[PDB]
Amino acid sequence: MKIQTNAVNVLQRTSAYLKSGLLKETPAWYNVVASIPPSTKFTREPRFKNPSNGHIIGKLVDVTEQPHANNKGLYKTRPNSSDKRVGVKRLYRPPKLTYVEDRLRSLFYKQHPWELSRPKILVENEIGDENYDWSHMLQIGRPLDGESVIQRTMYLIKTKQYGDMVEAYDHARYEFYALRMQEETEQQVALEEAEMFGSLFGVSAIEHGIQKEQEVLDVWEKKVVEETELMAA
Amino acid sequence: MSLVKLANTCAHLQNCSKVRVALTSIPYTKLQLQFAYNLYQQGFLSSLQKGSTMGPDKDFVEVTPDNISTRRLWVGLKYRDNKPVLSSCKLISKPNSRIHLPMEDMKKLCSGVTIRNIKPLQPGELILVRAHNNIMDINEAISKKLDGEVLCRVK
Amino acid sequence: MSQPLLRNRSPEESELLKLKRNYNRSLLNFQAHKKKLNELLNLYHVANEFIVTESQLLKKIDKVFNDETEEFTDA
Amino acid sequence: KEIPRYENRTIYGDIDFRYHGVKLHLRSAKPGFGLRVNHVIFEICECAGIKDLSGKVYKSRNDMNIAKGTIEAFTKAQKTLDEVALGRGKKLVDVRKVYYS
Amino acid sequence: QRSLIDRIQTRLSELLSNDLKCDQFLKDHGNIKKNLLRKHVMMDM
Amino acid sequence: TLAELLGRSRIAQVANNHKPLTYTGKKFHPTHQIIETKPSTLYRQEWGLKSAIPSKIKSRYLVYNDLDTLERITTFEPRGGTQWNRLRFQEMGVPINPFFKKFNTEIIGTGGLSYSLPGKLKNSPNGVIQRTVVPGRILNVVKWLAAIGGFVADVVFFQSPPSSFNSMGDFIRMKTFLFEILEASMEKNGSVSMHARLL
Amino acid sequence: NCLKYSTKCSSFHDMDYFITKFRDDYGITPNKQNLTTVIQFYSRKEMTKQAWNTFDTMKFLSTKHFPDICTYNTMLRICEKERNFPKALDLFQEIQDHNIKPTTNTYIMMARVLASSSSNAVVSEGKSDSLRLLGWKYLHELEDKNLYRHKKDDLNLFLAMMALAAFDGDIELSRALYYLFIAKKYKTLCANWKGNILVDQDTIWKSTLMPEMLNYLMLAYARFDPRNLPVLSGYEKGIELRRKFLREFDSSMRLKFKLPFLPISDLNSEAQVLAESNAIWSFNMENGGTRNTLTSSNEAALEDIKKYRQLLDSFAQEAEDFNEFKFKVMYEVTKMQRESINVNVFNKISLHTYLSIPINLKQQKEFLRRLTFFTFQQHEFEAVIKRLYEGYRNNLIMHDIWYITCLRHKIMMDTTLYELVMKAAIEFQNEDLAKKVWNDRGKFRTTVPFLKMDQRIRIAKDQKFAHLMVEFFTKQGKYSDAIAIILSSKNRFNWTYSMVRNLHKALEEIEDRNSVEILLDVVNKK
RNA sequence: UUUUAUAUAUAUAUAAUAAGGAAAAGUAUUUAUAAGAA
RNA sequence: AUAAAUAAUAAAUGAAAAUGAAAGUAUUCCACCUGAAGAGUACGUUAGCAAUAAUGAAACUCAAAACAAUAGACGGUUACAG
Ligand SMILES: [Mg+2]
Ligand SMILES: [Mg+2]
Repeated sequence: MKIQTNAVNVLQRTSAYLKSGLLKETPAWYNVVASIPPSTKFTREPRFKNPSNGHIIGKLVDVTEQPHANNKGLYKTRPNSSDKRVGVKRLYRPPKLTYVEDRLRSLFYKQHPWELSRPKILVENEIGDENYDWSHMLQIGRPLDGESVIQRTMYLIKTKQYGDMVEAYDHARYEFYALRMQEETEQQVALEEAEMFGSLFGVSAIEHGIQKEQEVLDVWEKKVVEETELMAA
Repeated sequence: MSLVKLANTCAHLQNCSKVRVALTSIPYTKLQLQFAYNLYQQGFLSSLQKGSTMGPDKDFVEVTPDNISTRRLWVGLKYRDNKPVLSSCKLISKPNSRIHLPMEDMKKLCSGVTIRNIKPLQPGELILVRAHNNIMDINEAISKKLDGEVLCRVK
Repeated sequence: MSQPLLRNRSPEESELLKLKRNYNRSLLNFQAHKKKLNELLNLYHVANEFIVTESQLLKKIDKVFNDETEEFTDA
Repeated sequence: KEIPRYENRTIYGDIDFRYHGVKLHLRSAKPGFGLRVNHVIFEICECAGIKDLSGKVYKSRNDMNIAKGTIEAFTKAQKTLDEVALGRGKKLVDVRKVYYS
Repeated sequence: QRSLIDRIQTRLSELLSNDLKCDQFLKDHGNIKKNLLRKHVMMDM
Repeated sequence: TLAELLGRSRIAQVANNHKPLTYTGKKFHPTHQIIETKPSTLYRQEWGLKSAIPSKIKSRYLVYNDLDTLERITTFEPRGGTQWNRLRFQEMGVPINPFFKKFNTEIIGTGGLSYSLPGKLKNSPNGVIQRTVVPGRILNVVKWLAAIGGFVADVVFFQSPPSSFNSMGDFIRMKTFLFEILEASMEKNGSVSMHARLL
Repeated sequence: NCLKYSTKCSSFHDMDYFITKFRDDYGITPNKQNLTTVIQFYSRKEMTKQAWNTFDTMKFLSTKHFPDICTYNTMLRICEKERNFPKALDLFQEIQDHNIKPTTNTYIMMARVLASSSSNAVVSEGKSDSLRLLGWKYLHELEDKNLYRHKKDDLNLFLAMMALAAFDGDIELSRALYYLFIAKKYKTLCANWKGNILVDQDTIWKSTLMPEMLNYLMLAYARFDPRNLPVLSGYEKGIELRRKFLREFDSSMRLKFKLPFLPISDLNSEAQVLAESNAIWSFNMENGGTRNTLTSSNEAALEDIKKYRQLLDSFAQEAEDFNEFKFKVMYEVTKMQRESINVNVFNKISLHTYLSIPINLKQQKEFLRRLTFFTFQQHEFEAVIKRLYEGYRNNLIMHDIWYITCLRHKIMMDTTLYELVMKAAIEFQNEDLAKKVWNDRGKFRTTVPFLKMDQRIRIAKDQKFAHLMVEFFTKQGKYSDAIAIILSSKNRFNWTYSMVRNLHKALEEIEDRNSVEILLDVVNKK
């Protein structure tokens, strides 16, 4: 669609109507819209910096900036073909946002596929209210998940307690293992205590799965016997 | 001094105004730089910047034969009241037909009289003239009593 | 507007640039020739199997056909 | 719709407009200079309040298309000098045409 | 060739770093100063 | 800044996954993260994703690939099955150490299925649980395989198959049996090989 | 820092020397901050073209050199000095376009630019009321959001408001704001003064009385028109703002230190306006009453005449020549006027507004009283010096002594004040005033202060005077005299149609085609 | 940004530090002129 | 990620169909057109073994002639239902 003129100039048309005498009474919105001018510029704006990683867009390194040879052993003496092409599209494209965590996360759920099965809630609660110190993995108001491992890894690297990504990742992983072992032991011991003290449970996960399997299998029984009868003829 | 390049720049500025880009790049030459400066003085362009083919110069770069091929002049366009300030940009003196006017004919052209099939100067328009390898507005060239080549119209 | 657009390259700068360009050319020529020599050495290492004399031809023919060597027959 | 009018009598400048095969070339005119245009354009100018105009119509001469093109040219092919001056960040004296004798 | 180029460049950079050392170099040899330094440094090598 | 918050946003927390949602190959471990929504947000079709999930969906769990697509649909599936299998493993009690002291993509030990330690036994009001018993279903007339609590295992028999097997034939899966999980091990590819005995 | 101090002292040689030194000997070229300081230098020197060129270069050279909000505020100040509001609005739109974040100074500068532009119909392009309304809107936009405040900005804000009040002729608002500023300033300074209040009244009051605020209040008085309706009354936000300011002014008055404002919310008549102008002027002259210069007595008159007779008839002998004695008298009068009356408040600009008040109010008697009492003609003063020289070296004598004594109340009548009195003659249609003014102007041409100025400035001022005389004779109907003036000085003065438009209209109304042709040939021969 | 610190091999990685604030009133001649209809 | 091909488009252009990186915004050069029919016809000339190919009119007659799209009718036009 073309940039539309009529939507934002309603005040001007109404002013013409009023001054000409075509309209006698000012609309209630007239004074408000006059006090608050609509934004009447619709321009594609250049972007020179990628916020996610800080890469600077629109920079060319001149020949003079290299007084030494490159990896192949060649001095840069003249611009090459790619350097001699105007890159306005690079300025006007929306920059792709890339984060380091996105890699480690992909590693973590590759290393621990069953951690994916633990349900996640994407409803944000309140982002601004987060007050976390990442010297320790467990945070109040937060679950214990792989993202905690990546956050602890980034905290470790930021403080330079460890140097390489792998080392901090491994340390956070081992803290994660300890904490999850503790939680598993709490769950097992709690169930054992409940059975120790007379608690009676109507249904368990195995029996629930067996029940659902039984319904599905009964329907499948009916359908298979009917289909065998149909196919025989 | 290529009039072909000035025509290409004019078409580029028109196309940029149509799609409403806030910044654009043109070739870095003396004629183009003077033309852009004249447009900027009249208020048709928001800003002039020197840069590479990739973008404006982050730090000041001296111009030498080493980097001349990759140099560009970045102009910021203006869009006011939902309308482009620089709407149409055309050539008067074309490469096939080049028009060099004496001063009196230039006054006549400014005074509503058509000269050599050039439409007379319009009120909110700017006509640029080249005299002694210097680009100026028609009014200045008349005030300087300089006979010159009548290049382009910016309305 | 009334000043030079560019700063002319000094003769000394041009000499340095020419030396750099000549070094680049000679370097690429050098890697080309050394790669060619490496291919020549690799071909020398296998030149023994290649038959250029009648005796080697008789020997290899007898080996492949008269001798019951492993044959490239697709199963 | 309201149309720009220079001195409440004429168009601000020359208008070269295209409408569905109708080419309108409308030139402003001095005070006292009558309306010298197509009859459709004459009636439209009479109703609009434009007193001084010259112009010529090329290619299609359909009256309906001439009328619609005339209205649309008055609306989009025209800009007040105040608008030009404000857009270019200049005073009205800087955009006025200088007199040459 | 590579040694010559690198030595020329490093000496130019070193002398350009200390401006007074550049003037001493010029006087012992006996933006204009930039070109004179370049000429003298290459003539040295 | 906005970029930092987007990096730490829960939508960003979900790793990039693009595997086929509908997969008919062998399934050894979860391949998509399960997204859970509270009942209150389900009432308003809010799942924390870019767009509202259709009101037809009544389950509170799904697995998704794309927040948005060219077809203006969210590429998802209303399935949250895998967690139950994991949870069902915790009911079995059979234990399965890399969890004790450049990037490698191998599944590290048990990849979150079970973090228990082998050396523990279950006390019950009857007494010490010597051997854990769970119900399952023998699947085919073949060793014999059984679907036990979300996992397929090979059952180790005790003398002869019960005659019920031979009488029923291919309808064997209809009837439940009680098995005792002899052992649980994890293969390199992530499969969980359990050996059980039909009592 | 070097350029900062050089701008503060406005030394071109120091600026040039420091820039050249750094470029030649240290390889340092000005960055964004130094270029901004250079722009402020050019602004201080009234050098707008060079400042705009420097701004263009700041954009041109690199993104690091690209202007930021500080430079844009400096350019807005330059536009305020030019009274160039289209450029101010364009620069605001450019600030928004380039994603630069405004500040409080930006909104205050825009408001001040619009207020200054709205002074006259010519500079405002006939949009004065709309420009004042737009400035008030910019102040409201500032009110909406915090932005970045500066310690000085608050002061600036109030000036802007008074500007919008002063150019609107809003005497109620101008009075209220002036009283608020003076009251708060005196209270704050008295609260935080180490010295005892009673002893240091002179210093505190001198610091309190900002000359610009008084000048704006006098400008508000001068633009009085009873039929005028304030532009700020139309808006609901504006009327609420007016209500707030007026209510606070009234409450503060009802509730130490006192000011001579009449006990009335607003002035509805010319006589009250004259009374308050005189009252505030005298209050400012007396440094809040600390100096009793304006209050005079015949006893004080006799004693001052006696003392100054002693001083001058003693001085007469010491000097080597008349020139040295005259120089001594110059130093004496210059030091005396500063001692007796505040130098900052009492100057050419404030006196110009003070005398412009009655001209707009159409009261000749008060204008002439103020002119005689507060202004001295240089040629008369030098004649008195020669007369006293003759008297001492070898009832009129005491009159000359009283003249020298009264110089402490008076400012020299420069060319601008002569032009103002000529404007008063045009407005009042007084032939006698015009004749006296042209005689005094001719005598002043001989005096040294006029010949001190450049030839081009002298020609410009003489041409302005000639145009004023032409306008006077045009209003009086003596078109023959106007054309005689125009023809007599065609070569030395460039006559344009703007100056002779009234003459041409008057001649066309009576259809004197010959005179019209002669005048048009004079103007348009070019 | 700039400058400097510690550390490491003239250079590199981290930490700190930022000089761009000015206020004042008043000072026409515009041009030449292109119409379509069945 | 960089290019080109393809498809659908935005703006723009167009009588519209539609074009869509050209049928867009501009520059340069070349070829071609000036109502239908007479007519690519006649005559002449050039080339070919020839068939023919190139170049190419005029008189006379008329207010016609054509393009896109619209709504109908019609089709020995399709499919779907009843
Ligand atoms: Mg066509
Ligand atoms: Mg033929």
